[PDB]
Amino acid sequence: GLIVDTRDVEERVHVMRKTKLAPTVAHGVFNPEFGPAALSNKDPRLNEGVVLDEVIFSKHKGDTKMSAEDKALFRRCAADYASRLHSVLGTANAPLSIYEAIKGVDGLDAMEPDTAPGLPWALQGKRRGALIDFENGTVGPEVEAALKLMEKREYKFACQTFLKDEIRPMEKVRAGKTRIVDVLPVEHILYTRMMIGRFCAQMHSNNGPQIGSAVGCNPDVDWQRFGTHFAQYRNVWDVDYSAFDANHCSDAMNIMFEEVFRTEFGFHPNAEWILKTLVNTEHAYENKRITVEGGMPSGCSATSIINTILNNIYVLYALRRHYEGVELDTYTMISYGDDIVVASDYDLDFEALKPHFKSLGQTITPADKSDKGFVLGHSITDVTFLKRHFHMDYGTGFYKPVMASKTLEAILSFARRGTIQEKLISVAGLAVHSGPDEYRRLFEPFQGLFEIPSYRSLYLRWVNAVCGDAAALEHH
RNA sequence: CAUGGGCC
RNA sequence: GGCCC
Ligand SMILES: [Mg+2]
Repeated sequence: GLIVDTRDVEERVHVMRKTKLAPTVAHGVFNPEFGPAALSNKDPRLNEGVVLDEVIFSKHKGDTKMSAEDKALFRRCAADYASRLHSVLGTANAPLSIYEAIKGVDGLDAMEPDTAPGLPWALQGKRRGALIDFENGTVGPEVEAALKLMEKREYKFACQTFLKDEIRPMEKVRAGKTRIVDVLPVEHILYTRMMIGRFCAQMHSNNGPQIGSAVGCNPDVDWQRFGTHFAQYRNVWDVDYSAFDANHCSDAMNIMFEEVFRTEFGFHPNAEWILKTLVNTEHAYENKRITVEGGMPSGCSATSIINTILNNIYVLYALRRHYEGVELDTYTMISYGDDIVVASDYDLDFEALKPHFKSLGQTITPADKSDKGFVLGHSITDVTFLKRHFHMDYGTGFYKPVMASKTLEAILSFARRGTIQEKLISVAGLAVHSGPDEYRRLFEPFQGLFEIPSYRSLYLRWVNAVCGDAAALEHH
């Protein structure tokens, strides 16, 4: 987005801190090129002479404006896509009762219990439950107050900026390119889950190539459902986006919301409103009060769906912007946020699509750095979706999510205070697809120190997951 | 025990 | 809690 003004206020949101991620016994054995994100602008690991505050807000390269012509084209690609979407899901998007918006419904889980309630609840020393009954299903004073403020759209707000304490590649670590989270006020998140919470639930339960959404899938079983699909087309593309979230032009955002959340589809007149507020946002990074126009507050309710939807419309908008008579069924794709996998028998030319995407402020590049230029012929067994490859299991000829050993070496090398054992269990199910060998090697440094799930146990579990029949039938 | 949403 | 976005 475009930073209109960087003013300095009196208040100051304290975010500075250290990482809770401590090295593990695996570190000294692997020494991965990954490490905790620089949470301090004075961190020695940072290149001598790099303002952490400078990089954090360098993602905003401006809010690309669109010509009425392209706006009409986008509006059509939006209304068109919105047709296929709302067709499958349906038009039962009635406001989710405050109760349902808390406890969650079929598909939509429940609002996190003890998480940053955002502002101004954070400047008054209060927790999430200190304003809402996460045990019951209702809210209190503050909520009901703003709840009535949004009911009349009189409501206004701000976003609290946090430094996502995670593990990242040492290169971007020294580059002070630590990722940040835009924590919005809990009240907002609750209202959004009421306005379109119904919608999201339906999308989650219908993830797939049809609606081009992977939000709600289970890489363990859906990989087999997806793999076959893309391994059916001629060309498979794995596009990448540079600051996908922060580069959503206002015109593309407002048109999308106005097209995908109309009242004719059953949405509440405030569903479109509540979302449009996400355009012009005001961040509160410590003592500074930065204002931005455009982009997406990576950390708001249904933030992934909004991105997934946009990503879907961009592909259609771009293709039509370069070709003629291009319909949805002209190609096939699936995405989870910025991540995306495109496929189409047609020998499309993404390389000549870059500018068309740029007309939206988005910059696409080939996943495979080699010969920076979208080529052709690539199969599903080459692309990487959700940090996972598409490989076949010699044991059952099934498709299974496989993560690069280096990525696994980064995960098993760090962990917070007292979580190793538990983490080993979780991550264990992820390395089961790396094969017996790689598996035993990934947890070798923990033998006798922790309980390591046998490759056997988890393998048989997966088999029953991907296809309950594939397992039982192997008894006859 | 930094967030929205998966998912396990 | 862990991973993914
Ligand atoms: Mg990709």
